Amino acid sequence: QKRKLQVGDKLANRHGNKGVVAKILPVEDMPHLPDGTPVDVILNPLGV
Amino acid sequence: ITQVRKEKKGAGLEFATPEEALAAHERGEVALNAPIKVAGRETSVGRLKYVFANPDEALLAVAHGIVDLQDVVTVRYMGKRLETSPGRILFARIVAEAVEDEKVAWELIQLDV
Amino acid sequence: FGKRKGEGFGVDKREVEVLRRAEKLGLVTPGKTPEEQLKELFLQGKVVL
Amino acid sequence: LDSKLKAPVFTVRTQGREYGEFVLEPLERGFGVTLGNPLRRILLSSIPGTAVTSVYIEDVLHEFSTIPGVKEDVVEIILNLKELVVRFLNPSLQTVTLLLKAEGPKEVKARDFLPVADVEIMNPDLHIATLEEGGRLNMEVRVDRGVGYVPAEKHGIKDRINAIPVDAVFSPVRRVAFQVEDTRLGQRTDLDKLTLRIWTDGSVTPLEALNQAVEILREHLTYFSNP
Amino acid sequence: SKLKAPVFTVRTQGREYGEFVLEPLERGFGVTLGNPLRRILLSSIPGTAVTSVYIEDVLHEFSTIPGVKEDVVEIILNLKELVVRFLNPSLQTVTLLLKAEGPKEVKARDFLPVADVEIMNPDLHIATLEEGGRLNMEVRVDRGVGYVPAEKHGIKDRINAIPVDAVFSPVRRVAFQVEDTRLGQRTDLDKLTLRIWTDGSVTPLEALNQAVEILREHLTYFSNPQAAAVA
Ligand SMILES: [Mg+2]
Ligand SMILES: [Mg+2]
Repeated sequence: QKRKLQVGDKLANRHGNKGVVAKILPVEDMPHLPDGTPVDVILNPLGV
Repeated sequence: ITQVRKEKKGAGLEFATPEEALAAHERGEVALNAPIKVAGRETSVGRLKYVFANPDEALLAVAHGIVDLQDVVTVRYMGKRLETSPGRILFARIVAEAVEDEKVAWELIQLDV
Repeated sequence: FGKRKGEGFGVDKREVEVLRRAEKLGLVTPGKTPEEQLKELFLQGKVVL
Repeated sequence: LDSKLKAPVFTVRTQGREYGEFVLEPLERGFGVTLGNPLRRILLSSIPGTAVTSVYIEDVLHEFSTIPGVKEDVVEIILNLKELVVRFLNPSLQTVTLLLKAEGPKEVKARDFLPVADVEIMNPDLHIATLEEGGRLNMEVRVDRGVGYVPAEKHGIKDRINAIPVDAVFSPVRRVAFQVEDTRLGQRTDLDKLTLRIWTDGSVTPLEALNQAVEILREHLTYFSNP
Repeated sequence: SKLKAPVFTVRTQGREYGEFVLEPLERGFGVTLGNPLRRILLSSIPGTAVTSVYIEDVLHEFSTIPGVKEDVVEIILNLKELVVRFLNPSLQTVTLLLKAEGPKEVKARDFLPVADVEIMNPDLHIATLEEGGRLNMEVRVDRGVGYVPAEKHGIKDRINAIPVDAVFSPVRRVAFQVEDTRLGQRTDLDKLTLRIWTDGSVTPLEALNQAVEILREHLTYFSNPQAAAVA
């Protein structure tokens, strides 16, 4: 089976920041740079 | 949204007539939210410059970029002249609409913090 | 940025508003041009979004 | 892949001329805020209305002064004049000057203003000021057509030397609130439901305001036609 | 003091890129017009994508082909980047055929030409074929809108065919600039510039036009009010 990332799957970085994907927004709902480039992932600063 | 601005530009200057305060603010000598003294009372330029007849007008002014939510200002709410931010008025209205009682909601909140 | 300046585009209104907000936050030095301030923010790793 | 759209149904719920609720469902994913945001922006800024732009009061130099014989200060009176809802019946009319002369132990209302051709006061029971014995109030107020919100020191208009510029609230719309909730049609999961809430002063109805709001937007879309 | 119809400027580079200016516009209308268009341009603009792949002697996606460097998964990944333009509006589907062999690097150019169908990126790499390496493919490309994963559409032309994730949107990127402008004695007005990048399937101007059409049609939905029976 080929498994695409879905809501409830678990992500982490090398620094101990871990979390479960709670939402997947369409590209037009994503925060973007002035040149139109949208961000991939939004991490809450409260976790730092 | 409920925090207020504290600015160092004015730095507690003394003014006689409020129009001198407005003029000084226009020259860039005194910041909007910087504490100053007009006459004997301590106040800020913002409380003078912008005086709203009701919350709706204040938030409408916020929508047009006239003032931010953290700017200390003057608003007429429930027959009272209040020196406060549009943000705290907004909070008050959030509570009031949530509980559907305006008087009680006014009594429950601490507005000045 | 320089790419943008070459493409014929100036600083955005919203970018200016954000620069005002950032100016109040002590992130940039008041009096500098929009580009200089955007560079200061970018050097802090922050961008307009 | 293969898609079939039923198309949306518009639902209206109104209380008087002051308030209304607008529900548009179902909508394709994302179109909830795509429609709702411009409409809100337009409804606040671009809707034509009237406002008091200037006030002159006899023997009153500036805004922070006080009025002998009257209990309210100038500041409070100006506020009361901001809440005046004035409607222009004739589309031609740009501006009106309303005069008010009263004295003695009386409470001045919006009814007291001398009637002008094709000018209707929606709120005649609005309180302006209270006068005591010997109290005298002579005032002229400037009422203009316009849109949005203009501070007093922006338009900066004076008919005479003692005329006080007033922050001009043109917008008949007091507030706009919209909320997009997820909804489902059959097995379609992510479809949008747009709920719109519009508060006006009664000079324009919420439904009229919205209809005017969409028309402005539609008209702007036609600007992409001829290069 | 009412603003009137603004000048609309158009700048194009090939079929890939475009800039669309509107000036002057009333304050705050740069965003009001610009943003919904970007939201519609990134989502609702119809286009073409490969919906299916069949390779001879390949039963599924998880298999490798003798003489070929890339596994089927990578091959399909490459085929997801294939940009196919339909000249005829009436045509909803096309099956491209690819027959290749011997040592060579098979690109998207190697597909057999079909009437009223143009490949916008003929240099796109598909596979690396070795001596005796042999590749026979049939790829189904459809018209569609948005993003439909393979699991949702499940399109199979034949038994051993593999459903492909389809990104239908022709629009690669959308940005908009709002700059300070003035007309006469008016100040703080808006100059709106829409920057549009597409894949060539449809031109940025076409995209802008059908986006505007979509928004207008949506505005039509307010034409028929209904009383609320909740009371
Ligand atoms: Mg003022
Ligand atoms: Mg209290």
